[PDB]
Amino acid sequence: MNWTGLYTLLSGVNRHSTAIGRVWLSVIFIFRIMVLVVAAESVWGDEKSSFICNTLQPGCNSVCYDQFFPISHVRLWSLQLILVSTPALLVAMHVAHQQHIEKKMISGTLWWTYVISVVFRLLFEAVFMYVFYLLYPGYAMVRLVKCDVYPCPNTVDCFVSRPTEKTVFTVFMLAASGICIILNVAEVVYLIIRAC
Amino acid sequence: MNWTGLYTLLSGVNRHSTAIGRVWLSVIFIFRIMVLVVAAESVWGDEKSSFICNTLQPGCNSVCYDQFFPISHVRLWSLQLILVSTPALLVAMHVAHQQHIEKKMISGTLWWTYVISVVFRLLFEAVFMYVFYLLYPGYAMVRLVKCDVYPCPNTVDCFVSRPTEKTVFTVFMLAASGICIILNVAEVVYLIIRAC
Amino acid sequence: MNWTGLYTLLSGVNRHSTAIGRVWLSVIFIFRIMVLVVAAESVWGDEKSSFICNTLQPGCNSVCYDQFFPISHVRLWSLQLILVSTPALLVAMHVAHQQHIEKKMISGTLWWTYVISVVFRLLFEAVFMYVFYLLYPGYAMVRLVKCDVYPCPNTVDCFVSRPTEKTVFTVFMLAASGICIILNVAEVVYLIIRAC
Amino acid sequence: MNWTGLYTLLSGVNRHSTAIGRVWLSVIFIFRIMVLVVAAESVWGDEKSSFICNTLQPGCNSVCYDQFFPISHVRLWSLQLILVSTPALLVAMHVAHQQHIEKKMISGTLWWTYVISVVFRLLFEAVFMYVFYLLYPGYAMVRLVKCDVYPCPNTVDCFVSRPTEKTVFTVFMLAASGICIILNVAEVVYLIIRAC
Amino acid sequence: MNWTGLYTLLSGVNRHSTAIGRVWLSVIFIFRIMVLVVAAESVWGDEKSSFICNTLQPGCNSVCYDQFFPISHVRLWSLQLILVSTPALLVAMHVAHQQHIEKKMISGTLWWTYVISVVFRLLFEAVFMYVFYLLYPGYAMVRLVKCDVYPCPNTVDCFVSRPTEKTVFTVFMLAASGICIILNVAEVVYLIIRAC
Amino acid sequence: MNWTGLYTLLSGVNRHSTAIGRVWLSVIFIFRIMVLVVAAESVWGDEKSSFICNTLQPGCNSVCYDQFFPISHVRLWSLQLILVSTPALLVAMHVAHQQHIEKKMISGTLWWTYVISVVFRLLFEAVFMYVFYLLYPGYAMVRLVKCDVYPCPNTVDCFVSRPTEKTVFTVFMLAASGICIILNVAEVVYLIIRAC
Ligand SMILES: CCCCCCCC/C=C\CCCCCCCC(=O)O[C@@H](COC(=O)CCCCCCCCCCCCCCC)COP(=O)([O-])OCC[N+](C)(C)C
Ligand SMILES: CCCCCCCC/C=C\CCCCCCCC(=O)O[C@@H](COC(=O)CCCCCCCCCCCCCCC)COP(=O)([O-])OCC[N+](C)(C)C
Ligand SMILES: CCCCCCCC/C=C\CCCCCCCC(=O)O[C@@H](COC(=O)CCCCCCCCCCCCCCC)COP(=O)([O-])OCC[N+](C)(C)C
Ligand SMILES: CCCCCCCC/C=C\CCCCCCCC(=O)O[C@@H](COC(=O)CCCCCCCCCCCCCCC)COP(=O)([O-])OCC[N+](C)(C)C
Ligand SMILES: CCCCCCCC/C=C\CCCCCCCC(=O)O[C@@H](COC(=O)CCCCCCCCCCCCCCC)COP(=O)([O-])OCC[N+](C)(C)C
Ligand SMILES: CCCCCCCC/C=C\CCCCCCCC(=O)O[C@@H](COC(=O)CCCCCCCCCCCCCCC)COP(=O)([O-])OCC[N+](C)(C)C
Ligand SMILES: CC(C)CCC[C@@H](C)[C@H]1CC[C@H]2[C@@H]3CC=C4C[C@@H](O)CC[C@]4(C)[C@H]3CC[C@]12C
Ligand SMILES: CC(C)CCC[C@@H](C)[C@H]1CC[C@H]2[C@@H]3CC=C4C[C@@H](O)CC[C@]4(C)[C@H]3CC[C@]12C
Ligand SMILES: CC(C)CCC[C@@H](C)[C@H]1CC[C@H]2[C@@H]3CC=C4C[C@@H](O)CC[C@]4(C)[C@H]3CC[C@]12C
Ligand SMILES: CC(C)CCC[C@@H](C)[C@H]1CC[C@H]2[C@@H]3CC=C4C[C@@H](O)CC[C@]4(C)[C@H]3CC[C@]12C
Ligand SMILES: CC(C)CCC[C@@H](C)[C@H]1CC[C@H]2[C@@H]3CC=C4C[C@@H](O)CC[C@]4(C)[C@H]3CC[C@]12C
Ligand SMILES: CC(C)CCC[C@@H](C)[C@H]1CC[C@H]2[C@@H]3CC=C4C[C@@H](O)CC[C@]4(C)[C@H]3CC[C@]12C
Repeated sequence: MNWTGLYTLLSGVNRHSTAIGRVWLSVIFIFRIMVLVVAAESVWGDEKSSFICNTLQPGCNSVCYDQFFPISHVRLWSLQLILVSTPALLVAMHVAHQQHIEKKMISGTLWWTYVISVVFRLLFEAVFMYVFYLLYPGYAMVRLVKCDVYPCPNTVDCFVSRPTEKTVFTVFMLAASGICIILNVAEVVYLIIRAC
Repeated sequence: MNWTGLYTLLSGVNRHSTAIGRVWLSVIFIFRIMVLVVAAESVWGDEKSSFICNTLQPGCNSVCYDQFFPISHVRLWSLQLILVSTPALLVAMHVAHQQHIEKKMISGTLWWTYVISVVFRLLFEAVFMYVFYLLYPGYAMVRLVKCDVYPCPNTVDCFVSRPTEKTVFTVFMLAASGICIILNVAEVVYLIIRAC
Repeated sequence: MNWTGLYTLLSGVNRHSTAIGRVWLSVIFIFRIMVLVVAAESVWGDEKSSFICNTLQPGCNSVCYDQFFPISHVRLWSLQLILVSTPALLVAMHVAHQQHIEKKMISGTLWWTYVISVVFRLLFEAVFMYVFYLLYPGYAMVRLVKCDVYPCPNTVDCFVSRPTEKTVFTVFMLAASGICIILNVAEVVYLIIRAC
Repeated sequence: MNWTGLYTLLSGVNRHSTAIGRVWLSVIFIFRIMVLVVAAESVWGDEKSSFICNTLQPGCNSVCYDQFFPISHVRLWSLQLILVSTPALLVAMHVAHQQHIEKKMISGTLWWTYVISVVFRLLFEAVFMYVFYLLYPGYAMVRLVKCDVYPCPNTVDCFVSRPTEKTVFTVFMLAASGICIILNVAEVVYLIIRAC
Repeated sequence: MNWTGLYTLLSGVNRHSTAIGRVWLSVIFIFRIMVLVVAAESVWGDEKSSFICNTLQPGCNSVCYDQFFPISHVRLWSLQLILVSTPALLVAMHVAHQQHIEKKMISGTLWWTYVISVVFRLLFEAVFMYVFYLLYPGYAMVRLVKCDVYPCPNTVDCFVSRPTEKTVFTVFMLAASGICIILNVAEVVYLIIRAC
Repeated sequence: MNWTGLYTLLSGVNRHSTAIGRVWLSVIFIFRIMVLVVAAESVWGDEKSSFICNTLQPGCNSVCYDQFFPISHVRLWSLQLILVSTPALLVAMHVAHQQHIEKKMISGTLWWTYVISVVFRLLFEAVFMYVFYLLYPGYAMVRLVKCDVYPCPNTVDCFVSRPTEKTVFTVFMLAASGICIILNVAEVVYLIIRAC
């Protein structure tokens, strides 16, 4: 493994991306992948097993955990990464297909599809940011929550596992997503300006 | 690892597949594999260990879990992926075998076997969709289930683990399967139209 | 990794195998390996930890589990795969050795050893099918078993984990083994017919 | 894998780094990675599961663990490694991009960006050292802690897991970080002296 | 990965080994490695956690398990494999060193060192077989054991986990070791006969 | 992977090491790595979870385990391996750097740095042997220990997990370390004798 191969793999074979989406976006993507890898198994490993409520009612822990955590942060970020990386994979596959068909026997089409893929990537980033805002208002996570879902009688106190570490990693991931959004907007603006 | 090698591996050495089954089907397959990888161990890891029923009867948890989950969603999707990818593997092996035998010493046969493999892939997709509909009517998963299987006395309340996250991943996987079905039908129609 | 390398590795360097044992047997072997990988850790992971009996007698769970599951299905299938793949490994090593010794300085010997290896593979398949029939009569697995082994007093009710999913995977593996047996018999018959 | 490839990968393709940041910094980075790998899963694997307090109050263990360990040492060191390695990754990607753009169709710019990246690496090292000092004053870790956080009544005695082994690994990691800081300062001074 | 590379790696670069130690010994070594891999984590994974004794005395389970299992079968077989494979590694390293020193600037020495390594391998096999016989007389493993070690009062009944599956794997490993011993003796005899 | 590449990687590109540190030291290093890999997860996996004391005092198990095992044998051996392998890594990186700088545009310096690295390796081996002697006097490990650390009242009996298997692996690792020390001393003596 060399740098001239890793850089080519990350950037794809596309020849229209500038240094914003070729040197900086790949680094932020690697940063997000590494943070998700080092945080998924350890911090969020025992989010449900150590989630306890102050009650004797059977089945209250599971219903309260599902009520307060419809989908954990780790899985939300994994889905966000997959959806954000899908258009880049599509562009790389399209470039490879065009190269194959021209070998066995265009610039504007590649430029347009790259612009469309960057727009879709920005849209996915914004959609996942909005979903995270809807599900979990506020970056901070609290230690104690009040759960009144059936079958729990009245309201019970349930305790979250590692609120502070999860808050730190949430801040990191949200900052990375914001940087990605800014870089995508800058890339779109730069391409439009240079094309005109 | 380069893009011109990954694309060749995903598309095989077949020269009859169009851009529908060469650029889009491979991307959807990668998407399904990644979602299954990020959801199998985490979301469905403790589906049975944290499945509890409100009873003192020994052995009621296991019989109720088997009654309500004959085969978990993760294993159903893994089997679906294996069966769907089997015809592509067969086509790739047949192409390699034909290349080997012509090297040590046809187009219509390859075209027909590719069409048959795509038809079988579509059939497997439809069969697994129908099986999922039969076993689990409705995408949504409920928190509480009523289990009256022996040895549980009368009817007991059993609680499912992470209904909402499993519902989200079920929606994702079903949408991906539907997209695969549509793409396979489009590929078959395109091949038939172009052949005539 | 390319297709022309994977196909060569799976088929070996043998030049006597026809398309039955070169295109179809390898695919079925890959199918069995993938099914075993996706079923070994998940379905059979907690076969003993969640095996409970309705008694207060210490040590009854372990003796009952050993009585009813002398060797689990996953380990039986792993041993079957290893024993079935051993003759192919022997043939590949013999071909490599012959190539090496002819390089540093025959067809009938290779043909005979390939026929013998296919016969041994068929014999191993049949032996493991018969062993599975002896140990576990019937593909279906029951939820409740009656265990009267010492030290359990009288007869106790013990509950198996995931009978239905294990039944489904047993059906899959038995069908794959039967297909392998049929393909091996067809390969032997084809070789004998073509040699005469 | 050979030495001339591993050395090139670790040093990047940059031609301005001297032997301080090319022979010694890479070795210390490998040392830190290996220590973190051998200490993360074993020593810090059960930091929360075996963290017990001398009370009957539900939820006191989790709140006390979060109070005394806002973010564990392993995750702090992983984040420190990622942030420290980010500027080197940026420099390598920039060098690859410059090589690509000069191939498809400068020294001062590379020198300045390398100096800036080394300065940022030193700044990140210092910031993480200061954060570790703020969160955990003193290298030594105590066996018993006094926790008076809600809902724990009055003050409870909580017991930390493996204080001595964690102290040893903390000493190792802090010494490695100090060596990295000294090497970065020496590299900056050497570059400035040689440039003038 | 091809067959001509795997065969060369398994056989080393030694030019004195015949087909007994080049085609058959490597296959048996691969068989032993695969069986150990598929049996180490599953069958022997919970040998101590599910080892229970019929007593209320604290610490009796651990002392009884250590009394009856001084070193588990899996670790004994792993050590046996490592010690048996050490002389082959030494021979390969010596051949590589001789090739390097002759490149930068004998047959009898290589023949003698290969014979000595085969003798040492046979000696290690015999020693480990004798150790296994001393520690565990008889291939069969019993469900119930009588433990009278301090602090257990009088004699307690302790129950072993999966006696039958462990017996099956013990039979497999002992048969493989016996085959290895026979092949090593045959190789030594063949070399001595051909040398004279 | 071939032997001529593995041997080159293990020996580095250094041209001053004799057969003692090129054929035998690498084999012993591989032996130690393999033993540590096969013993770390299995034997020492549950050293603390199954460490129980005969008392009702909360938190006595953790304090007693930390008192009697300040740092486990596995982590001590891992740190010893890392520290022993550090000078070899430094020498390899220095050789690669010298090759790079001579390519883009000495024997005594390489000889001296190799001698210094071997001396440092011997010093690290001796230091870790002395540390192991200080922490754990005697190779044998006892089943029962007497713990009188706060908060345990008076003196309690605590039971160690797998004393005999840990004793066996301790003997193996200590013998390997002694062999490494002897080989390093022999290498230093041989180099000094041949240089004069
Ligand atoms: C389904 C699960 C997915 C999970 C998410 C994965 C996401 C991220 C994962 C992966 C992204 C890729 C990472 C490495 C990229 C570098 C490639 C490279 O430099 O290639 C170059 C060198 O490389 C080689 O010659 C060897 C290539 C080895 C790549 C890694 C192999 C698999 C790693 C498995 C890891 C297992 C652990 C992974 C997790 C279990 C190409 O060779 P070259 O000589 O340059 O070519 C000719 C030269 N010329 C072009 C000038 C003519
Ligand atoms: C049984 C369990 C199965 C599980 C499901 C697996 C399903 C998915 C898994 C795998 C699908 C394949 C993934 C990688 C595909 C890219 C290949 C590629 O680009 O090859 C190219 C580069 O590549 C190389 O030179 C190195 C090839 C490394 C591939 C990965 C090695 C194993 C990874 C193990 C991962 C471990 C973790 C996996 C999970 C434990 C080919 O080389 P080239 O130089 O281009 O060729 C000559 C050039 N010319 C042709 C122009 C003349
Ligand atoms: C002990 C445990 C065993 C478990 C059961 C294993 C059973 C199944 C496992 C393995 C079976 C083999 C799988 C891959 C086969 C494809 C090989 C191939 O295509 O080679 C080709 C390309 O390939 C390369 O250049 C790179 C080869 C990488 C192969 C994978 C590396 C290890 C994966 C580790 C995975 C880790 C996870 C595994 C589980 C932990 C050969 O190269 P080429 O350029 O074509 O050659 C020259 C070209 N010419 C010939 C035309 C002149
Ligand atoms: C997302 C998770 C990240 C975790 C943190 C990772 C951080 C650290 C990880 C990785 C850093 C890299 C480690 C190896 C670097 C050596 C490369 C090398 O020497 O290349 C050379 C040889 O190499 C080859 O030909 C094969 C390259 C294989 C590299 C490893 C493959 C993936 C390993 C997966 C590991 C799985 C386990 C990992 C953990 C799951 C290049 O080839 P060459 O012939 O020299 O080139 C032509 C020669 N010429 C230039 C003179 C013309
Ligand atoms: C410390 C833990 C140890 C555990 C015990 C291990 C014991 C057993 C383990 C390993 C034994 C070796 C297994 C593979 C051997 C095949 C090699 C081969 O065919 O090479 C050939 C092809 O190969 C390649 O080009 C790629 C080589 C990839 C080998 C696997 C990489 C690492 C797998 C990691 C696995 C991860 C999972 C492992 C467990 C975590 C050589 O190339 P070639 O083109 O033929 O050369 C030039 C051609 N010419 C010579 C004609 C001129
Ligand atoms: C951070 C965690 C660290 C843990 C401790 C690690 C310590 C030990 C680990 C690693 C030490 C190295 C082991 C293999 C060494 C053999 C290399 C070799 O023979 O190269 C040769 C062949 O090789 C190839 O062509 C492929 C190289 C694959 C090496 C393994 C890849 C990553 C394995 C990942 C394993 C995953 C599991 C690991 C654990 C998760 C070089 O190629 P060549 O064709 O000879 O070169 C040209 C020929 N010529 C020179 C004559 C011109
Ligand atoms: C500018 C940024 C966003 C570019 C990022 C490139 C991403 C999207 C690309 C680069 C290399 C790609 C990987 C290359 C190879 C494989 C192996 C295959 O079996 C599954 C997909 C997977 C794992 C790809 C996923 C997508 C991937 C990570
Ligand atoms: C158009 C779409 C459906 C094409 C998808 C291609 C799929 C079916 C192919 C492409 C590469 C293939 C893999 C290549 C190599 C191996 C290693 C082998 O030991 C097991 C099978 C396995 C893991 C193959 C499984 C099938 C596979 C994933
Ligand atoms: C026609 C069908 C049955 C052919 C199947 C081929 C099988 C038997 C062959 C093809 C490739 C082989 C593998 C190639 C390389 C290795 C790595 C080695 O360290 C252990 C054995 C192992 C894992 C081999 C096991 C046997 C294997 C899987
Ligand atoms: C002077 C010192 C600091 C140099 C250290 C070099 C570091 C920063 C470089 C060298 C090789 C790099 C790795 C090379 C390849 C990959 C695979 C990719 O999928 C994720 C990033 C990752 C894992 C890189 C991370 C950063 C890395 C480890
Ligand atoms: C005739 C029979 C006994 C020959 C068997 C060959 C054995 C002893 C050889 C062949 C290939 C070798 C392996 C090749 C590469 C490595 C990687 C290295 O980092 C650790 C050692 C290890 C894992 C070797 C161990 C010994 C090994 C498995
Ligand atoms: C004579 C004896 C002591 C020589 C032993 C050589 C040792 C020290 C060398 C040989 C090959 C080296 C490895 C080669 C590649 C890597 C990958 C890198 O990402 C981390 C370091 C690591 C894992 C190296 C560690 C040190 C290493 C194992």
